[PDB]
Amino acid sequence: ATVVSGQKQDRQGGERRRSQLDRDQCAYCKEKGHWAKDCPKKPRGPRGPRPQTSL
Amino acid sequence: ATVVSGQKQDRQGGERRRSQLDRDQCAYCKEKGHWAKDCPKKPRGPRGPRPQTSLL
RNA sequence: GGCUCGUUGGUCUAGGGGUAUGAUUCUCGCUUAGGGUGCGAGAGGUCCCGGGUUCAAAUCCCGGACGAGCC
Ligand SMILES: [Zn+2]
Ligand SMILES: [Zn+2]
Repeated sequence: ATVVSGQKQDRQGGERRRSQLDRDQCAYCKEKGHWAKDCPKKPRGPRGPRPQTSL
Repeated sequence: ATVVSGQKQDRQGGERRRSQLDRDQCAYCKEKGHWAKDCPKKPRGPRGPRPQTSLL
């Protein structure tokens, strides 16, 4: 015995997989210097306002 | 119905920066009898001292 | 090595039917000889992936290593 007990979720229902990335790389195309929010692969339109974020 | 996922604790980190300190030795200069907050080398403690030097 | 499916993004956290919270960090200021350290701001999610079930079940039930197919 070690006078201590408890548990952990063992990530059985809490783990995933994602390709090689960093906080200076894009999750959509894997390039460096930007993020998916600015990815050059995207059509960058059309867009506009919505009540859910403007009212 | 019941569920369980372990029997003992786990860790995902630790520390060593505390360097086995004693609350009688300054972390700023290593001298004994005071703390950094009262170091005689600080510009605003324990009594606002100032260093000196020469060139002649 | 190429082609096809790319937007998984703090990290951690128990989760027995419904948006998060807490632990900690990172960035800036104060020192820059501080690890007895702190405080405010900036950075945190419709919280494993797919199929089945009544309005709804992260452990509702089932499969499941670090992906798969073709050249
Ligand atoms: Zn991109
Ligand atoms: Zn000192």
